Amino acid sequence: NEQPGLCGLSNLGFMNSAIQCLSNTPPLTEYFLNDKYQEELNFDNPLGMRGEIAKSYAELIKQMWSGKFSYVTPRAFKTQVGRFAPQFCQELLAFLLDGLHEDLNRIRKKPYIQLKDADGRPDKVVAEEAWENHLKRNDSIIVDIFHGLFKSTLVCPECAKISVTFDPFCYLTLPLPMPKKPFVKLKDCIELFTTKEKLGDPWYCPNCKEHQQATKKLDLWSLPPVLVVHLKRFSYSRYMRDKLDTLVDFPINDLDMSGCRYNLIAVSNHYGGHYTAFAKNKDDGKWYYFDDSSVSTASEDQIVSKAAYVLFYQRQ
Amino acid sequence: AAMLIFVKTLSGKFISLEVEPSDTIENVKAKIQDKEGIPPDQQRLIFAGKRLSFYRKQLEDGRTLSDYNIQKHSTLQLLVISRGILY
Ligand SMILES: [Ca+2]
Ligand SMILES: [Ca+2]
Ligand SMILES: [Ca+2]
Ligand code: NA
Ligand code: NA
Ligand SMILES: [Zn+2]
Repeated sequence: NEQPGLCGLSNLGFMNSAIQCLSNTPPLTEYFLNDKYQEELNFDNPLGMRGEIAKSYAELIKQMWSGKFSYVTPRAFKTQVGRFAPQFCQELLAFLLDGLHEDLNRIRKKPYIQLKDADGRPDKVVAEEAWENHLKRNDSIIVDIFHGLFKSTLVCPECAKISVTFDPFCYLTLPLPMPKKPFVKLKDCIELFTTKEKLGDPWYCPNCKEHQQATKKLDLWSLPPVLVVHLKRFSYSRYMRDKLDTLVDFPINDLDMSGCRYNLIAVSNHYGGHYTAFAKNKDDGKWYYFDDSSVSTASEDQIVSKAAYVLFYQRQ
Repeated sequence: AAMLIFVKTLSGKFISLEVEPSDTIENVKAKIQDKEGIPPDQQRLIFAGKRLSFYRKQLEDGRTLSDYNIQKHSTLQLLVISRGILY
């Protein structure tokens, strides 16, 4: 017997780290612990997993928060992950957020809608339309907790046409400065994320009727209750690049962006490899370090390190 | 309502297809066979859309483009599987 949530996960040869971050996302864990999911399980979803990812996850979370264990061996959950994502490494969180969403998608028969560009209409109008269109096909606890909206501006270099769309997201991938810096504030990576970038991956200009190396500019339009922030430290083998070990200084308290204020609730760490997690336990407010089966107390001063990989932020 | 989509090979080549949202993935592979001669059983189609929203999906036969919310001028990723090697 142990304090609920203070529960490790055995190594079975990113998965445990990602589970510990999601486990310590309070509105997600409360949804499962309060048995809100059984009536929303979606068994027919063409994009889902027959309900099996959300079922397996819910049973794991119930174990980790039962208080009966100091650690569990998540073989049943790993089995469902292997069944629907045999490719499993650092992309597992994206797979899980998408899989949980579709297994719990309240839209059982999805309409097809032809999405449209702004076509010079005001941002507010196009964004509301984009979000309404998103919710016509995607309505779940995962949308409620994690989904936000980008403004995307594409500019064709040849004809100078501007195409604006509003596009949903369920996490952010932030670039780090290149060439490599020893220290950067998270706010600087956010500014880099919203900086114009010429595409390398061209974009089809409907005016030129060619694919063009347009420039793409992202803006954060709407932000979710829980913002998942991935720091892009790695690269494919072909680039032959050392992992960026910049010290990214991220707020523990009061990250401000786009008018919302966020507090850190979990961090996935990567050691160049092996993954661990810091998380704030919702019932005692303290920070803990999760290294597979081992759980130990942590201090806030330990959290910002060069190993930080994914940050979980909850809106104040 | 017919729409223009593109299929990009690992070569970087874009294949332009005229499709209907109701078209099945099998119909899309058939159209790819017409343009490029690759047999459908050797085709793997991935739809990533724009990345940070949905996890990339292997398009499954029996599903329709509608199921994946494929839009006009969306781009599908084509992987040809020949003799156990991807091309
Ligand atoms: Ca505060
Ligand atoms: Ca706000
Ligand atoms: Ca040809
Ligand atoms: Na699926
Ligand atoms: Na900052
Ligand atoms: Zn153009």
